[PDB]
Amino acid sequence: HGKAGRKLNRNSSARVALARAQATALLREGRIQTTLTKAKELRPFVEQLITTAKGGDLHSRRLVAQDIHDKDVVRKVMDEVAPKYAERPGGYTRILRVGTRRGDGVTMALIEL
Amino acid sequence: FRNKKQRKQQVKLRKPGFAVAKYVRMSPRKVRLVVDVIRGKSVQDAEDLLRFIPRSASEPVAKVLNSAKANALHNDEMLEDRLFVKEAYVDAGPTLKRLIPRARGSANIIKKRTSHITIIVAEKGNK
Amino acid sequence: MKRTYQPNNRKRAKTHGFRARMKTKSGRNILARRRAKGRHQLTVSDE
Amino acid sequence: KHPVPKKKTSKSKRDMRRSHHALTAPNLTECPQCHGKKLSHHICPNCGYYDGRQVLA
Amino acid sequence: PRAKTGIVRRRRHKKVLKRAKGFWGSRSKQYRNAFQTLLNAATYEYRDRRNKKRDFRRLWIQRINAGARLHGMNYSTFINGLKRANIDLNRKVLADIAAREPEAFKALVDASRNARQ
RNA sequence: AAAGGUGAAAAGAACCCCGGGAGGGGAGUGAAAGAGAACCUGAAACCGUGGACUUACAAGCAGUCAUGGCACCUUAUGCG
RNA sequence: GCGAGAGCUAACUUCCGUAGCCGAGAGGGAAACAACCCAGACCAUCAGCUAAGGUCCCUAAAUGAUCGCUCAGUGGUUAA
RNA sequence: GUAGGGGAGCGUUCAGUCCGCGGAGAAGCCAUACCGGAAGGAGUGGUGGAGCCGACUGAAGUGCGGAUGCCGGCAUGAGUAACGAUAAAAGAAGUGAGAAUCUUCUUCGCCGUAAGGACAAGGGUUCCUGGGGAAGGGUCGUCCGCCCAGGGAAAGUCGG
Ligand SMILES: [Mg+2]
Ligand SMILES: [Mg+2]
Ligand SMILES: [Mg+2]
Ligand SMILES: [Mg+2]
Ligand SMILES: [Mg+2]
Ligand SMILES: [Mg+2]
Ligand SMILES: [Mg+2]
Ligand SMILES: [Mg+2]
Ligand SMILES: [Mg+2]
Ligand SMILES: [Mg+2]
Ligand SMILES: [Mg+2]
Ligand SMILES: [Mg+2]
Ligand SMILES: [Mg+2]
Ligand SMILES: [Mg+2]
Ligand SMILES: [Mg+2]
Ligand SMILES: [Mg+2]
Ligand SMILES: [Mg+2]
Ligand SMILES: [Mg+2]
Ligand SMILES: [Mg+2]
Ligand SMILES: [Mg+2]
Ligand SMILES: [Mg+2]
Ligand SMILES: [Mg+2]
Ligand SMILES: [Mg+2]
Ligand SMILES: [Mg+2]
Ligand SMILES: [Mg+2]
Ligand SMILES: [Mg+2]
Ligand SMILES: [Mg+2]
Ligand SMILES: [Mg+2]
Ligand SMILES: [Mg+2]
Ligand SMILES: [Mg+2]
Ligand SMILES: [Mg+2]
Ligand SMILES: [Mg+2]
Ligand SMILES: [Mg+2]
Ligand SMILES: [Mg+2]
Repeated sequence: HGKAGRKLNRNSSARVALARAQATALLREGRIQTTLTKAKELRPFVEQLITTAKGGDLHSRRLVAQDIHDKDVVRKVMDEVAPKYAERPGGYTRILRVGTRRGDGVTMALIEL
Repeated sequence: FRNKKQRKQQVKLRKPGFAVAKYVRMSPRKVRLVVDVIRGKSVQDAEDLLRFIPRSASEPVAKVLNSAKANALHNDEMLEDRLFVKEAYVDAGPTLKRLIPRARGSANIIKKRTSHITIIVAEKGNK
Repeated sequence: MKRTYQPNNRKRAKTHGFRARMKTKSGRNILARRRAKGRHQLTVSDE
Repeated sequence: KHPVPKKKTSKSKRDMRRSHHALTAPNLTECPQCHGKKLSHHICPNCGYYDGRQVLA
Repeated sequence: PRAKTGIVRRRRHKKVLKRAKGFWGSRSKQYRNAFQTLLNAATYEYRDRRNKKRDFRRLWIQRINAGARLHGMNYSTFINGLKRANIDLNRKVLADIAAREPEAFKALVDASRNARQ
């Protein structure tokens, strides 16, 4: 069955609107607390977005401008963070499994830079 | 002794290691499910296991294990670093019945079971 | 769909009330034959 | 349509059904720093220690 | 004056439920199934009294048949030559002799055969 | 419609303990708290903890009746 | 079962007659089986003889005795 | 031995009467291997807390497994089905004993002749402030249209 991704019991338009707001904050604040899954969903998409931003050219900034809608944040990853990330080939994120919770009873996680 | 009345006069009941969650809003069988892991285990163990059992009835159950340990150490002058779960069980409370409407005209008695959760702590030594 | 009971204050009272229930013989009769059964609820006037 | 059960079931079977519902016990360990108890591969919840510190005390 | 059951029924009932033990499921615990189970149990008691009288007789028999055959005799022939020499032994006893008392059974055999020919 | 009962008397439980609580464990009152306010007895169905003897090649109205095993000994060491 | 009628010398058929049985009948036998063959259970017995029906093992009791038949598994399902 | 007729009795209450017991403990309940031909009835042990056994006689709402019986309780089905529109949610911040659900923030998604706004009929304090969390909430709740307390409604011209 070589397929690949998560449907995360949302549609497909949703799926995107999510990992775009989630990338938006992970970039907006170094780490986030969120479901372990939705995290292992947010890892390689933020990561790839790092590799777009890591480039300088105006293009890369409109390329980012598509997924990450807020200027301040764009500007942050473009100007501030991505450059900082120069000499490192990958692994711009990491994942931590905390524990449970009351209502849903689901495992939980911190995903950080 | 002679009379039952005389025994009543003389002795009094002391409850060693025992405490009771009365009238707790949770179904017996559920809560038993947590509690089946506590039983007969190093009482602190029970405090730990009950931090990582992810069921809802973890917490009222733990609450009653501190009560027991409490009552066992204080009220009964026991030995913390050798205290354990001699007994553990739960039985039914007065179950809490209310109506739910259903398809067409029909109705329904839906029962919100209560629980009498109860643990007895004790001293465990081999010789 | 739409239901039997669509309240109407003026209807309610002009239909079941007390001036109404006394206006007729069989309503006097309803009255005292209620009173005897110790109704607090004498009449929709008493709502 | 509308299948129901034929006969009331016994205490005996019924409790043979339950034969598995038995909860599995969190397999736990003690957490090199703060010293409460951590779940393997997760953060030791008291201090916040995965190897240095993360979530805070 | 009115007279509730008050007590009597619980009495009757317990009587049954105390007869009623060892019984598997509901049988040992609910009245109706209990008393019931016991109706049939009645049937089985009566018949099986006379019955065991049969069964034991069978048992004694097969043991004797054995005995006879252990030398060269048939049951029927042994027992018949033990009717012939008039040796009016119960057969329960004959089993006993046969299985717990060897050389005695031996002699009783030699006897039956003698009286047979 | 279903609805009744602490105690002799409120002497209705100051006060310490685990908990936000609920609830309980002491204490103290009482004769008794084996009456503590879900407060007289507390049957049965029904749910559980512990213990004895048992049960994973077996076919069953669940009993009967015969024998062996194991266990127990207050109308009870034999007809158990 | 024996007598007859209606039937198709069909029926777990129906309508009379007649004997027994079940109904209101347990017990043994016919594998199983209200009716059939033996037989009418006042209780007890770890006592004996028989009935119908049986006696290689299941399953009590002669793998009996002598004069034979069939070789077809007839026995263990029908006819011109 | 079925329908049926006959014979002798067991238990329940109320009643007359006698024997008589009971806070060193009544009835009722619980256990058991004793007795009687049976309905039944005794011994002892544990319960209970204030009434009761026995004999004789009288009178009955006088003995329940059934009636798809009536009332009530608790089981099965089952930790199953479902949690009430497929308009959709994320991260941070805060509070608390406890938060996926309550309060801020920044976004996202849906309605937009409505899923906005104003009336009438009906409802009746559901409005506002401060508080609470048993139960109502289809989960959770620190929250609420639920609980508590206190406030709020003003007409010569609107409406009668
Ligand atoms: Mg889902
Ligand atoms: Mg779309
Ligand atoms: Mg005292
Ligand atoms: Mg409706
Ligand atoms: Mg015989
Ligand atoms: Mg308290
Ligand atoms: Mg057991
Ligand atoms: Mg085999
Ligand atoms: Mg086996
Ligand atoms: Mg006919
Ligand atoms: Mg008849
Ligand atoms: Mg017969
Ligand atoms: Mg027969
Ligand atoms: Mg037979
Ligand atoms: Mg027949
Ligand atoms: Mg013969
Ligand atoms: Mg044989
Ligand atoms: Mg009297
Ligand atoms: Mg009385
Ligand atoms: Mg009934
Ligand atoms: Mg039916
Ligand atoms: Mg499941
Ligand atoms: Mg199912
Ligand atoms: Mg399923
Ligand atoms: Mg489902
Ligand atoms: Mg919904
Ligand atoms: Mg959804
Ligand atoms: Mg802020
Ligand atoms: Mg805080
Ligand atoms: Mg929500
Ligand atoms: Mg509107
Ligand atoms: Mg409000
Ligand atoms: Mg709730
Ligand atoms: Mg608060």
